[PDB]
Amino acid sequence: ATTGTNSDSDLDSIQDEIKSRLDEIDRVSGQTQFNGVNVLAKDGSMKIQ
Amino acid sequence: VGANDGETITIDLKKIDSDTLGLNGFNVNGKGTITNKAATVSDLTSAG
Repeated sequence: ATTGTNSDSDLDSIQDEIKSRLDEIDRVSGQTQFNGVNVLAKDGSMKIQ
Repeated sequence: VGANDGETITIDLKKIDSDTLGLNGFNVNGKGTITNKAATVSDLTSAG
């Protein structure tokens, strides 16, 4: 996208794809779950005996 | 041209037409137009 040959419509399409993939990143982070625990949605720690 | 920021090559373009090459009133036979000018306040003051 950063090249200057692209026009406004091309930039709009590329940014639409970028926004979709950012939404996918957020969705995967939110929905990834193990045993009812959101592993990627918290900044905590886990203790194993 | 590269994969990092600011790593580009610039192509300069020019406005090419009659205006930027002159040739406006080429006037080989002596009949043509000039589209003289637009007046201003300095011109009005000079005219009086």
